[PDB]
Amino acid sequence: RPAVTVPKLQAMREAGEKIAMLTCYDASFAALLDRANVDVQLIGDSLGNVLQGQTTTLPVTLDDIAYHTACVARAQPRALIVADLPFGTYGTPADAFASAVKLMRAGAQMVKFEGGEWLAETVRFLVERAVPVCAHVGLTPQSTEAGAAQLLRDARAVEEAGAQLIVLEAVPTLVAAEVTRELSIPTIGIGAGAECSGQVLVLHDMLGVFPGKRPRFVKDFMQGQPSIFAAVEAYVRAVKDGSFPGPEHSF
Amino acid sequence: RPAVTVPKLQAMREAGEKIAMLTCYDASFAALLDRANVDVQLIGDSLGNVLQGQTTTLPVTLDDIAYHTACVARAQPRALIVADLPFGTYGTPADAFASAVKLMRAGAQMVKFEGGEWLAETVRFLVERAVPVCAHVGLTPQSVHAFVQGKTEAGAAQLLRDARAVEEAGAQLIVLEAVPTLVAAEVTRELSIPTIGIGAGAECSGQVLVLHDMLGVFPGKRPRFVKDFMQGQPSIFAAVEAYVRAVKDGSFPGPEHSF
Amino acid sequence: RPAVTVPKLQAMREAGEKIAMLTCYDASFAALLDRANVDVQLIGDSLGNVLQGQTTTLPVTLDDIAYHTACVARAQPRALIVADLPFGTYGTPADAFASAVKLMRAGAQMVKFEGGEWLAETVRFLVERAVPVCAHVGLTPQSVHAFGGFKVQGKTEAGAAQLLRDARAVEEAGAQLIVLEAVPTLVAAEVTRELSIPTIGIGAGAECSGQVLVLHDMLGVFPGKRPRFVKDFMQGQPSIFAAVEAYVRAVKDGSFPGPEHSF
Amino acid sequence: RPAVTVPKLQAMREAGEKIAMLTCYDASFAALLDRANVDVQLIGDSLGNVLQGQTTTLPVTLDDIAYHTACVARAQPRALIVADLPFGTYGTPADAFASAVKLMRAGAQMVKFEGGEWLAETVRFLVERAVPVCAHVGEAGAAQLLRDARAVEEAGAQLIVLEAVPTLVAAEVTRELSIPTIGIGAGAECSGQVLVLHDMLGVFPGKRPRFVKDFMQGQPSIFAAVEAYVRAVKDGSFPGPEHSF
Amino acid sequence: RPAVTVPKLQAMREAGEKIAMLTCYDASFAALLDRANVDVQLIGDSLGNVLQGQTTTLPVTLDDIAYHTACVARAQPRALIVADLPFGTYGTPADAFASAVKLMRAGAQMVKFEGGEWLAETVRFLVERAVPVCAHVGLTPQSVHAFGVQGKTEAGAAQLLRDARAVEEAGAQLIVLEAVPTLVAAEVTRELSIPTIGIGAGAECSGQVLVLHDMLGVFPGKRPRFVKDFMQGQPSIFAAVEAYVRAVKDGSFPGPEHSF
Amino acid sequence: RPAVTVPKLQAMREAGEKIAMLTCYDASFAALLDRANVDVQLIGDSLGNVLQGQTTTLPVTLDDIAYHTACVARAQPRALIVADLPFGTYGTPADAFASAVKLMRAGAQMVKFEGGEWLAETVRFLVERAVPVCAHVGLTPQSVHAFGTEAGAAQLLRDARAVEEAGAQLIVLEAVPTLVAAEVTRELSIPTIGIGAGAECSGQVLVLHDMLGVFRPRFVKDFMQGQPSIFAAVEAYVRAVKDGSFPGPEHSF
Amino acid sequence: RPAVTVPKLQAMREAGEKIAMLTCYDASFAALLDRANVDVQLIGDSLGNVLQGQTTTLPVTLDDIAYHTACVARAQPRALIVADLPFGTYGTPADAFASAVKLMRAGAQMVKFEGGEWLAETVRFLVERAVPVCAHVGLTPQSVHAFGGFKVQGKTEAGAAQLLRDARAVEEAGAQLIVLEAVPTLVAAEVTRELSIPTIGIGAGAECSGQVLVLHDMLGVFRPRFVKDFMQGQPSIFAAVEAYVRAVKDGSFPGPEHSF
Amino acid sequence: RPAVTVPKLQAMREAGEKIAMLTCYDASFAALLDRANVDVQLIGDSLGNVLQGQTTTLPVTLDDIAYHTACVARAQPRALIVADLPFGTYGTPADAFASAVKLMRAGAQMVKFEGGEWLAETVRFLVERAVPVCAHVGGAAQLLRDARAVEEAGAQLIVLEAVPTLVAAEVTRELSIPTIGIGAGAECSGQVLVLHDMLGVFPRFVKDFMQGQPSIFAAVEAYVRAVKDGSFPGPEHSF
Ligand SMILES: [Cl-]
Repeated sequence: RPAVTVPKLQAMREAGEKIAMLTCYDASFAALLDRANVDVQLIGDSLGNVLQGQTTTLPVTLDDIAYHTACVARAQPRALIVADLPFGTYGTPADAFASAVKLMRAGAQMVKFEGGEWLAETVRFLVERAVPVCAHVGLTPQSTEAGAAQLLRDARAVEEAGAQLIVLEAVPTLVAAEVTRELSIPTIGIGAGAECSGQVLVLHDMLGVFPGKRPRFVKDFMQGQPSIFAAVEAYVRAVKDGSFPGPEHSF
Repeated sequence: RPAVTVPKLQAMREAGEKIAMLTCYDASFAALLDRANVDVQLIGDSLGNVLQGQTTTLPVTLDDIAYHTACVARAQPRALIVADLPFGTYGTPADAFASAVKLMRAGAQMVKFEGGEWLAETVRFLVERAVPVCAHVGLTPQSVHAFVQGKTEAGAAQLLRDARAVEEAGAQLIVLEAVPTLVAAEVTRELSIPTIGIGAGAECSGQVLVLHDMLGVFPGKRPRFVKDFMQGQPSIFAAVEAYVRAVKDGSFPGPEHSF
Repeated sequence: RPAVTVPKLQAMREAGEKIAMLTCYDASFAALLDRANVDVQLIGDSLGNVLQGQTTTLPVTLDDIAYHTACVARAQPRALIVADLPFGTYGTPADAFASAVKLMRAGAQMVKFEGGEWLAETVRFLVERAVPVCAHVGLTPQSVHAFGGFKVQGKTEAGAAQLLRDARAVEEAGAQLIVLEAVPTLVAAEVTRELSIPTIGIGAGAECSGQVLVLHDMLGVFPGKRPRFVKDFMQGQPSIFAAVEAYVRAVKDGSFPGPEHSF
Repeated sequence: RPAVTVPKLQAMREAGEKIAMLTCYDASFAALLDRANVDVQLIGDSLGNVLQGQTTTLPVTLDDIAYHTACVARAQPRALIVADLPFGTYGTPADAFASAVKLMRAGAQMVKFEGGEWLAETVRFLVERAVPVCAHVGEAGAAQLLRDARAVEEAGAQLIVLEAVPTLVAAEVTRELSIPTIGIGAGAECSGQVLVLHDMLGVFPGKRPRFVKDFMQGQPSIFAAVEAYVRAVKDGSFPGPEHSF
Repeated sequence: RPAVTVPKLQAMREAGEKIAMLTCYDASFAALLDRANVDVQLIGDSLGNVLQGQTTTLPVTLDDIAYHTACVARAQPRALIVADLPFGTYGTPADAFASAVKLMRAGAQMVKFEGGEWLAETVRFLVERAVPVCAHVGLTPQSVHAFGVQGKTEAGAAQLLRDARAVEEAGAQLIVLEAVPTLVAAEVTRELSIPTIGIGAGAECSGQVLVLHDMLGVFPGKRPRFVKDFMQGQPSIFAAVEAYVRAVKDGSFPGPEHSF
Repeated sequence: RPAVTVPKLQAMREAGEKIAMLTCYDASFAALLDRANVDVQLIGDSLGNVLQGQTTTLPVTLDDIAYHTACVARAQPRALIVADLPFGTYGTPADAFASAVKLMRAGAQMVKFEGGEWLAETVRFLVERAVPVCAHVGLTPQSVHAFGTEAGAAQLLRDARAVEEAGAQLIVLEAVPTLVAAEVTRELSIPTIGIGAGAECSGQVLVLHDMLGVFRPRFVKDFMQGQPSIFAAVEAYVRAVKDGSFPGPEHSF
Repeated sequence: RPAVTVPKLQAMREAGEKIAMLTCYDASFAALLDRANVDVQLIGDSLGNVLQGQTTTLPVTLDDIAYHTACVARAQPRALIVADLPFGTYGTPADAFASAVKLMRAGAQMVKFEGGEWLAETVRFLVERAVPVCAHVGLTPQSVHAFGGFKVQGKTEAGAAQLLRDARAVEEAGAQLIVLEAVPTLVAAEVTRELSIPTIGIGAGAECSGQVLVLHDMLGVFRPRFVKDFMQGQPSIFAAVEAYVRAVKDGSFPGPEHSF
Repeated sequence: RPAVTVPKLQAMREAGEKIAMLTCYDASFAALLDRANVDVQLIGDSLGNVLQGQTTTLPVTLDDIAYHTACVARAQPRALIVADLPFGTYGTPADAFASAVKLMRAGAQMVKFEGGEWLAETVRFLVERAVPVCAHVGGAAQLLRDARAVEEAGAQLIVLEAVPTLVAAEVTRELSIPTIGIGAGAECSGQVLVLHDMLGVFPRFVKDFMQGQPSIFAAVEAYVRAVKDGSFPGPEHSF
């Protein structure tokens, strides 16, 4: 299969093919996810929790993201490689650009950063300078009718500024549905219901690595499968046939 | 011959003498290309692919360009030395200037950087500060993840707008990359500065290729816009000679190298 | 359970309880392995292959090991945390000491480094300064270019004798643990018999005091034909936790490695 | 083919298969030389002349070698990758080791450094620590050359370059040693040969260097030129008498 | 208990539950204060005096605050962790942001910095970028050499209220009032929506703060008027801290004798 | 009172006045401890546990010790200021010397480092270059992972004699049976300072936070219990060391 | 006596008590000057000449001033400690602020920097961020190569007029103290009348709120016209400094022979 | 007058002309001391006390000495310029050499460092490499062994600090190089004091030469004259 490109994600939205995204932080899983036809691999600041064992993502540095990005990129996966700009690394457009350049030099093909309409200038600046941008709105880990209105304004503003992808995190299913309808770019949900152009989960969550209470947004795709590969395939398959997320995984 | 200067390239355009440009990244090829009367040598971020074995040009740093620039410069070629500002090094006019200064200290006589009309302020800033600028429009390889250009009527119109804008801001040379031949003819006719084509057809003031491509150092299918000038020549020198002469007599690029 | 210590490993040898060791490079797997009662977690330079996607372990830096060490240590596992000194970081006793100190500040409780008899002074120097040392003899993967690939070691009487000499030397110098890598089962058996410290085998057969595998190997992460000495414990198991428990159980009941995993 | 290893070179010497070595400093040539079955690629301090345009190799730094080493290694050639420790970077065994480590982290599989008998401790130190070593050397002069070669072999060098040595003196060194010898301006009685890439592609002005043949002249491609070199080394036709010391 | 959050402090104000804040600079005291149910722990530049033995807070660096912040954070207290941006580290909004990010990476959950209405741009900049801000008005100790009690005139009190409204409007979610007449602090508290935290500002604030070593009685001779030694006669250091928390919440501290 | 000096400690041993030592890491407590007439204040790598909240002392750096040293020293206490060389900072005599210099520039008057007979060359090197040295034998907490008798007692006495002969002017005995500590003290001429070593030492040390009850370890007493203030707790410690009532048998092996 | 503060200097002008200032660069002289009740100690870039032996003050760095400031501060004098921002360190307001912060961390309580009305924005920026500012007009020695040497300033009608405009602008921007250097006596008298903040003269005559000299000059270690050697004939260095302080306060120094 | 050199000090000893040494840390005092014909100016770690206000000399760094050395040197005094290697900067012969080089690049003409016969190797190493050395010592039997060892190793000057007078006299008689006393009595080849001490800006070893002179220059001249006529130090200034 060909490499997954940013324009390919748009074409998938138009065709109604749901986008399967997962976080990924190393070369062995990059290769495995690619065998399972994961569309987008995300070097996310979630590594602060799942790899570094910190209570929050705030300690994660730009150099941390660059290191795991280089690891994933060395596998040369066909999937689109997206990397987060961590909290504190995009406070001005020039800082955002320097941060993005570092990660793209390391192998990222698009960068993701959290925030609403205030980011519009930053998004425009990056896109103008050939950095593809994934926006991220809703519950943004680095941080009702009125809340839904502001979410929609945020999402429109970052789309208008040039973002070609957007993550919607912890949003009521009906609100996520409206945002998806109103935008032209693909939306990627986590805890946003099934009316999005695609889905994302943290790798370790969907392999059931945790102990005790599973987060509401997550399904353990490993339990009962014959291999880790089959678990990732089952996730991709369930995203694409519309069965994940189910009603029980909503906000 | 005398050193090739930026005014010399302009005079060549006025006189109908086509400009022969090639990428070059070391002192041995700098000397050989100069022996062959190449007019302009380009230390390009193409070295990310051809020298470093990377899949894209994104990893190439300013320090990388400065190193290869110094190598070429130490040969003291008569050709004009142009160096690329790599992606990420010209995001603001002050950053662009600092980047260009580093390369000019190392021996570049002109800097090249990719982008359309948005660059006008950056071009103006550099030119005002005595940095000669080569613009680069069409397919700009640093934009590979954001992305032949100008196939649409609107696409062609914007390319013309981009070329006019960077010329107006003070660019004294412009590369046209992967443009339909008829669109490139229009751009060339409408500008006053010399145009340098790669995959832009023959209606440009001159031509550029990647050195290694035109020496046939690639396996399998050659890129459409390249000719292997090495095949059938007695020497590497004669291959570069053959490229220079074919650019100048108008025989390269042929219709088969053009979109 | 209480924390696994270096003296606990010695007690386990004396009691015939096999030691279960696995590589580990992050906090999530540190926690999971500890739930499964893995005895020792190794921040190994194997991360160069399995995490970084390099063809050999040679590009792995001291800072790389320190980073993954800190991640594992943050989980505060009961398992003993061992970290490799990567290639080029222990060329003199002083350099080895500075390298070990950095990793122990990051949370390692013992350091491991590759080489035979010539390492005696270095081992002595570290042990004297309270750095616990795990030796590593046989196929030492940082010597890949000296060996001309990943070849089984000790296949001849002279190669077997040197391996014994190496093991004896590093033990006498004060190593409290030793890995035997890619050695014929009968050769590993004799080294285990002759030493007093616990031996930990990888591709060394079952007559060692314990066993180690690379985490990703035993989770079956890789496609195609795997090297003989590895076993995928994920197949047939309902969870990643269950796979790791199965590894621990098989090491301790003596069923892993089997003859099919041994040279 | 499988990867060329240090033990493979030794097996080739015993089989009488001559070893073809060439300098190489970038990924495009790394790939082309591999296609042509070059056995060993050398990131050599010759780059100071042929790439950097310096009059001597003295200005070449460790960082320079590491850069071009990384470029070659990124092509993942089957050929053995050898990199020079430049002058000034192996003055003590500890310094030599740190230098070799930097280059092996960057992708080198063996390091090469110039000098005679006095290097024995340095060679032993590196080899003990799993750094493979290529030595480089070249009536009383002949005796000392043979003493240098024996000393570095004894210390653990697994390959040795003989540069600018009378043919019959090189023949004696090759007979006396067990490890493979690699000649440049040392005649044909060596286990193999090395040239600077640019020299053998005819990229020089005017008169060829004495030890060098232009293998490009008359060939249809640069590939064919490197293929002709490899074939000529292996059938014993290069070097000829005109290429002697 | 659950972690104390910024929204929790707002809910406390609206419920009338007084907020107990105390300075803290290390892991043993972080744990002890948390056992005593201190609501907010402050890594304050007061450490320049009480830990470093300097005559003022001006020598305290951003790295000093980051170090003590990391020590407190490693204890993982439920209390909200607030850290000071020291004088000189927030002179422009970009600088203030860079400083705050360093402290939040080290474990701070909110940053505090001193100044009046001129800080409004700076506060807005940080809050928009997800840095929670505690303001600090009145006697701001980094301003010691500019000043040589703040709000003793009608003009002074008016400016204090303008300062407080400005930083609240800009997005500060907490504010310290230091060395303010009791009736003036009461007016500020009434006019603001966010919780006010007093030191030498009387009892009509949403909460109180003291320097740890002051309330543990660590210092000889006449102590400042607005401090009480909660340790004297206590069975343990823990009990002293518990007593402070209870006194704040039941309205026993500060007394009129601690107030101007 | 006059400043407490290394010779003063030796004179105290010979006079039978027990030496009261406590850890201290900041200026406020430096002043309070001085008001209570603590003889010696130790900027110890124990701060890794008590201040930094780490599970062991291994993460504590030379720069960490230097920072706390400067804090104590700025209070200008009369007590002798001793600072630890942390694990990893004294692996060669030259490294040990460089480390000690940095701490003495910051205000330390003597340095302490852990280990036995092997340290003799290091101690000599430092003492010859005018660095006063406190040795530390028995349970050396930097050896936590290495550690996880007639011969043990014999080696400890050998260790103590060796570091004294090399020039150490003070020695900490940690986690040693009371009768074995008694023998070491009798055999040495320099003052011994016990922690979990019983009462037959020339003096005693505890970690400040332990004796203030801010966490109970066997050899520790909470001196805050039953006292009216933090000052009174420190006073009570100094008095009980000096009248020989601490440590008690319940604090000893 | 209590510490001398910036507000205390303002009070002194209003009471008619002349302010005695002297340069000082080390702890021994800091203590001695304090014994003699010097009001203000200046760590001045004059150290480039008197300590470093340079021909001008241009080579003096911010780090140089910070070193000598720390030396003076360690003596803990009651006098106010003022430190110069050297030429090149206050070219933008943010640069001036960073420079001031470094010196205040080191123990300076007020900073001094040279220039006229163009500094207004810089002064405002510093004062707003709680940095106290002493202005310096007249002969500003860092401008030596602009002026073509150490020339008296204010000789022409236009020179004097600009000096007065400069003094007003910097006071209006928030300077709390101002040095007048090498100005005709009548011109300085007019500046002093027109300002409300204290003026401190050097070669500016007696009609200022106070005086400054370089320490080494007034100790007779060198005479320039506006200097008096207060050592010659006294029994000790202490007595010389005491005589200077007394003469400034009784209005007998500077005399007409020291004035332009 | 001509510049004072290391061999000049030796000539002065042979002639019985007492050597007047004073600490100095800046250009203004360097010039004044020179006017008063001070023979040797010492950039000493005493600056930790008298300039930096520290309780001890331990915080003084090599860079601190190099700074004040440059200041003194820029005055280009005729006096020999000697600079201290601080505690901690001469722990090995290689470290001592690197530290001395830094100071000599900054203008020192000789370096001084404290310690007994253990310094012999270090002294020899520096002297071999053209670094002039002033030793510094301060029990009696070992003191002589210390002084002899550093002289044999090549030191060309030595400071004797806090030494009983009759013991200093014996050390001076046994050595060939000049001895410089502070608290060591008058039977040395010369004397040193800290500048601020002898100007009365504050010790048993010290005389305030300022009180009752008409200028600072006159005070320094009085010091120089009293060292040279043998009236300083008096018995009241002894160990
Ligand atoms: Cl480079």
